[PDB]
Amino acid sequence: DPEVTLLLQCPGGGLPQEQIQAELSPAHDRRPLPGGDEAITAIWETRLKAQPWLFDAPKFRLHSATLAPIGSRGPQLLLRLGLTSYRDFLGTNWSSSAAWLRQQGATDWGDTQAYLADPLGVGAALATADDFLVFLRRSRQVAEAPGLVDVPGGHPEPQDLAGQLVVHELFSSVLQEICDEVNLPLLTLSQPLLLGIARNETSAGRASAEFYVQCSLTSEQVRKHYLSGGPEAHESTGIFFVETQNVRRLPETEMWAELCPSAKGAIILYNRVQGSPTGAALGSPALLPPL
Ligand SMILES: CCNC(=O)Oc1ccc(-c2csnn2)cc1
Repeated sequence: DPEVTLLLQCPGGGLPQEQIQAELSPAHDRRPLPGGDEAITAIWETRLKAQPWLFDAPKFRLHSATLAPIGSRGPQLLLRLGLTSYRDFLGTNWSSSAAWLRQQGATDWGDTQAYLADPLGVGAALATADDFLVFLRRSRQVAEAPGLVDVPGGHPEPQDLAGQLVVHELFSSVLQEICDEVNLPLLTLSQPLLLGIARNETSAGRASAEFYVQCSLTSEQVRKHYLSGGPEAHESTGIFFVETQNVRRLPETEMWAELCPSAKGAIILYNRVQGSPTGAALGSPALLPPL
């Protein structure tokens, strides 16, 4: 799977909100482009003169993420974050010259991402009460991964002492994205666990935080909530469910070719962090079939 790389795998089956610190600093921002940020302003002006209804929005930038030594007390993860925008994304990660920018970042800063916006995404492995994960079919009319399979997520917009408010907004945003697209009531959802961070090598390495969320509704009940909103209540064009039993071997199915890179990231981390039992009981042959 060349189109996805794991930056972080969480310990303990996934980290809760109270175990994560963030450092939000202008030291964590994109570097100005070698020939100046004029190239970004040029791409933006051209795009608005074709689609004048488009609007910019602020985004969190991921610089790096450092895990504590395993088994330790106190905070287990530090996220170093900066600020970016949708406009900066269109002029760097989405640019035809994105690979040139990665090479120049390696040469100038020893950092392939130094000239890239790299907005932080969130995504969820969302499990039902009857032990299915939830999947969504992408519109064939949109610019990114048209017609591919996705999981619930998005790119959260800003608004350890500003740090803790930023971690709160990250965890909050994955619940809000599930309520907005799946049309589930907020009270049917568990507090998220962070499984890890995955990079999309088809979007010049922009990263998504991948979370596990449990729903108290069955697959049949989730389907009813999604459809009951009508075609205008969701950007996706269908919902479907795979038994958690069958997620273990998903990379060996014909479904794997239809998954967008950020959804591959969520399923890889779900398999490594929530699946893959460590103990004698869940490890026994009858409960963990070989091959
Ligand atoms: C940022 C919103 N995200 C969220 O709530 O989950 C989704 C999942 C998929 C799509 C989508 C876009 S085009 N075809 N599908 C939209 C939303």
